[PDB]
Amino acid sequence: MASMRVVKELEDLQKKPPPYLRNLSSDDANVLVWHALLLPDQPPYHLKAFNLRISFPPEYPFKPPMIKFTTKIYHPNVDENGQICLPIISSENWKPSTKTSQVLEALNVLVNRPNIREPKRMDLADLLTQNPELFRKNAEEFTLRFGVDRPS
Amino acid sequence: SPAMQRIQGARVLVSGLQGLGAEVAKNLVLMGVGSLTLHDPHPTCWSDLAAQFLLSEQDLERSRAEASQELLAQLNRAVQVVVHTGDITEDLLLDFQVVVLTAAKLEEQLKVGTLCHKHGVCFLAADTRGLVGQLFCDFGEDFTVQDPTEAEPLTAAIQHISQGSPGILTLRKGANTHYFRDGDLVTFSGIEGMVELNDCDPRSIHVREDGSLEIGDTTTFSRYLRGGAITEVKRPKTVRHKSLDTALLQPHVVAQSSQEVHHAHCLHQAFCALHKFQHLHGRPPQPWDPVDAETVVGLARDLEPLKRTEEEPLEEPLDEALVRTVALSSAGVLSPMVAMLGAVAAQEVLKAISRKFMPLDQWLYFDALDCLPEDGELLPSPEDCALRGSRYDGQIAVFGAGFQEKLRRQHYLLVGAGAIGCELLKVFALVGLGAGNSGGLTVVDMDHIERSNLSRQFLFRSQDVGRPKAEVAAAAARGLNPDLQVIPLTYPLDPTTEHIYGDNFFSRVDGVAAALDSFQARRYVAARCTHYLKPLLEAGTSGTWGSATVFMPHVTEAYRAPASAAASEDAPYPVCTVRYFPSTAEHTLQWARHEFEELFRLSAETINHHQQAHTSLADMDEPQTLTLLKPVLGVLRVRPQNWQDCVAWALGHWKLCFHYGIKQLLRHFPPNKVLEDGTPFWSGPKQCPQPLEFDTNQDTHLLYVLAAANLYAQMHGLPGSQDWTALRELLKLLPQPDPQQMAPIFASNLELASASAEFGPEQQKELNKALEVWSVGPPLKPLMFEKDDDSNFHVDFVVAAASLRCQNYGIPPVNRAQSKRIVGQIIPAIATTTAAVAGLLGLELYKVVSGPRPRSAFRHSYLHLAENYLIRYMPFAPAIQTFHHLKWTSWDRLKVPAGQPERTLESLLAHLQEQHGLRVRILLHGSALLYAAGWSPEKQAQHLPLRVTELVQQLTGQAPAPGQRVLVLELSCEGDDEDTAFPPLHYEL
Amino acid sequence: DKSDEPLSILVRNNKGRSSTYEVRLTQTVAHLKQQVSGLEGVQDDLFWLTFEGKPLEDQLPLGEYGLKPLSTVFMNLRLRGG
Ligand SMILES: *OP(=O)(O)OC[C@H]1O[C@@H](n2cnc3c(N)ncnc32)[C@H](O)[C@@H]1O
Repeated sequence: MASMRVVKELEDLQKKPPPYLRNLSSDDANVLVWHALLLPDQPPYHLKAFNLRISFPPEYPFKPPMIKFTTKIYHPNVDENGQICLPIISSENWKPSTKTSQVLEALNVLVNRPNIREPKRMDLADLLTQNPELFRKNAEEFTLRFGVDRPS
Repeated sequence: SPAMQRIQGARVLVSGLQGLGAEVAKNLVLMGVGSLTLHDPHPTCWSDLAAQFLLSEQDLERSRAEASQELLAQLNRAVQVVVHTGDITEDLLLDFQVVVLTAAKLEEQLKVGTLCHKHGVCFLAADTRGLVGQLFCDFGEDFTVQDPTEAEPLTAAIQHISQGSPGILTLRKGANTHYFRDGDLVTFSGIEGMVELNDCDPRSIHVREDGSLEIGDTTTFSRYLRGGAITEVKRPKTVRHKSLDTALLQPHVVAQSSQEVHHAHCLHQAFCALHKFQHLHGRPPQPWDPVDAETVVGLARDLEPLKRTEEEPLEEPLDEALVRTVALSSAGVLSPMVAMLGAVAAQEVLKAISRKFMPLDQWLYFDALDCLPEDGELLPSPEDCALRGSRYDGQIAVFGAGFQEKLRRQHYLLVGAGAIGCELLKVFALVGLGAGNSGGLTVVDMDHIERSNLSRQFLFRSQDVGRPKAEVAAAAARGLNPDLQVIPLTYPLDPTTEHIYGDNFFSRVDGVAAALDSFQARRYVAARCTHYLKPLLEAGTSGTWGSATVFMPHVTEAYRAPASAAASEDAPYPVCTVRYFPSTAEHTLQWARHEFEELFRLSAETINHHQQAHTSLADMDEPQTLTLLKPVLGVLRVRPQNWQDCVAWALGHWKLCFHYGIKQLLRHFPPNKVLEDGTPFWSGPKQCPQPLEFDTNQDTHLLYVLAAANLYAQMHGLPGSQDWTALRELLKLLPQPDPQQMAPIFASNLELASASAEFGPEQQKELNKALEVWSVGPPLKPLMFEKDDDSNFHVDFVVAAASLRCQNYGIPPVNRAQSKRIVGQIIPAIATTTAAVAGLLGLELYKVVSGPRPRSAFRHSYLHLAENYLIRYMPFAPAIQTFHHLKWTSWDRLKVPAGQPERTLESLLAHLQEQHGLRVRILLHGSALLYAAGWSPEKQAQHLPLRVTELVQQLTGQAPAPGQRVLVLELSCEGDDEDTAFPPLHYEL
Repeated sequence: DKSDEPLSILVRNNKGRSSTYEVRLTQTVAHLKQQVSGLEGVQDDLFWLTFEGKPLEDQLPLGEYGLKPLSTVFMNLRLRGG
């Protein structure tokens, strides 16, 4: 069953979480949804932290989970609602044998090094190509206005 | 379509119209044979009502063909069904293309087969005696099949070809290179450039290393311009079938192994012995008569062995036990065997008529003798099998009156009243499953009959559209058997209805038969059957394929569903790559479906109610959605309501979606400016988009334009004339309606860079007032998708859109076979494979009802009728897992009582540890976790003194409803593997 | 026996065509399943393959079914229609 494997992965991950994950908790009423705090390790994103939410479909691992940021961000690679078109969770590249730890590592290296894979919003790509500094200002303002402080 | 044109006008003869002949005739009528001619002089008796569904008790002592024709003509009113009253004649065969002799005598079989062989008329000799069924085919000395295999022609995308004498070309990456084999016949049905090679004569192809396809001389042709599509052409194969009298002495049997070939040769010898016994003594052997069986086996003994394959040495002496067993039960005719053999025979008739698929290599011998009582149990007796006027006289002769009563005292559950469901219901009605007060039958289905369903359904009529499918199926079953007590239900069998189908309901049934259209539903029903320990009969068809399996608890392996396919049945799509660069027909069809869903279905409710009080362009992606949706027709100061087939409006959708949008994409992302990772490394990776201009010589563009106009008129509720008429001349006469309106129809009205609010403050006010004006209009209902109403013009529009966008993005065009996979215009199951799987399920029912049987008695089945593939193999033993002291299978469960006071979670853990010797680390109830060994000590010590029912009430918030006599929850234990699964915990509340 | 030299066998696709494979008798059936899955583009759980009319178990080795060089193996895909 998907629920048992999700629980086992969550327990194994919490027994030794990566440094970029804090207060990773799940609701015992619905264990197929998680809340976690991501710590980017590359400036200027490393200034604050983001709470990300990942939802597991009932047919896990035969269907990639969806990851949505609770806090709004201004990124070309992140959807407006918070969804991420991650290469690993793509249906054309998804593999049930993979583990959520690998997905978390991929997301961490993606947020520590933003990459222009697909312009989810064309205006975002146009503004990033024409004036990256305004995009940097918008991203830092979004982090400062919606993000949470970095704990220890 | 051309294949069924031959079937539409063909004429076929069916003789010996018994149960088997009735099945062949029904299948032929369902498939649409143009003219079906029946022939049966004998009157109906009791001994053939057990297998023929067209004859009731009121048809006794009446001619079988005359009685059957009344219902046969009613099955499909477009099929002309006539009855030949007299005797067969040589000049009558001239007007028939195929003849079928079902259960005819050997001498008549030889005579008619020789007469048809002389005149070149396909001949079939299907015959069912007992639990074994013989089939014979003879399509003539020179028969040519135009489709040797059941497969659409291969299609590949060539990326570059060479104008050289060897003619070595290149093609895009794909499995077609491993599919295209040397010596194949291919045709270049479509190519940009090479006008000589476009639609050229068929030519061979040769393959070498690195996929080097060698075509031949092409130097004199024009220079290479662009890539195209290469199509495979199958080479017709000639087949030589010997005459019946000659083939009887040299039986060429279709089988899958040498042992099966020997078994089928023994069955052929037994059939010949039965025929000779009938000729010599004038009567078939009596039901389970010992002396008749001894006479038959002795006749087979003096039947010299070299009568089969004289050139082949005798592999082994004939098994006397097999011939005796066939002779004993040969006196009766069974509904499952009749269904299976008639299905195969009708498929062979379709092969002969339409020349499609490889014909059967003369002989076939279906065996089902495992349905008899075990070798250590008691055998049926002539006293038990004596005729007594029951409609199941033949089945009783095969099995006995006690087995018939056992079938009567049975309650079963049928899930899904589809084609397989209808055929299963017919088999149950004929067999007598629950045909009494002590038994019954249940039918479960959710859908309602539609126009596209009943066209090939057996139990449905033209007036049944809109009625519940289960109710109509139950009425038809009661008509087939008055003694049957069928209770239709409209509640589906899914997780959202466990209370309706709880333990109370499933305690009534003795078994479940599943005929479902999805893997998810099959998995759920198998899970329910495992939970309640009820035998499951599962079947499925696709094209000419067919599977039929039985799952007996603690005997056979549980139903291992293909979880990948279950997930892929209904899954979200990462349209990011699809929106950026499509690569498959699935990508473009999903794009079209999503575009329809958002623009027409979702937009109606979102833009009217949601936007009035919730989020808007300030935090949504509407800045581009509005620009995509508004200028499709124009500004017009109001949404128009005029006639929609004008030139300007019809061409606008094609220009914006495929011409102007692609032009804007190309200007924004040129093929040399594709920023894959920041600055181009290989710009335009493996593909290059190309805008297309509306050329009047291309029929597909004009077809798409007219289909879009018709679709818009249909959805807007406005009349539309037949623009395919002389109005096409006006359309072609003026291909440029307004050349000067280029600027307004490209992007907004004056914007090229947007910048920092260059449009002005009044622009947003104008947009808001335009949106408010556009809000008032027709009440566009978010109506449900029309799955069977192909006349709405949606299907043509979406197919044209996909086939044009794929070609625009460099993808080869999608064929009709690939598009038929989608739910829209999904291909109905062929009647032959449906009847075959239903007969196999009935054969397995004969053993499930028979009580305790070993695994070596049950037999899963898989069939492919196009290539004459059929296998009956015993299923695997249950997967025995082990963990320390514990050892279990897939059917095992951990039942633990709660006690008079509900044992607390700590008490439950202690009980598990003391009883089964294992300590649980993780324990959860479905989706909510209850206990975890890794939890903090204070939280664990808080949870331990709580009773399990109290804990689940606290967490889930739902008290145990009535009927929840047991509670199911998952548990894991320390030292276990990540992949292994422990038995579910049944907590007896 | 060590049967070090691999042998060539034919696996029949559902759509008429067939392809050749080079396998060992010590090689597991699941390895052949994943090979034909990669070549045919269909997940190995969606289908199963059979030899001489009887199915092949994933855990069992190829040698137990008595495969011979240039043998034919048909892949049976599980069916949904009903
Ligand atoms: O398409 P089809 O004729 O092959 O399907 C047979 C019937 O099965 C119904 N169906 C599908 N799924 C279920 C469940 N889970 N329970 C009951 N009936 C079900 C379809 O309505 C179809 O008619």
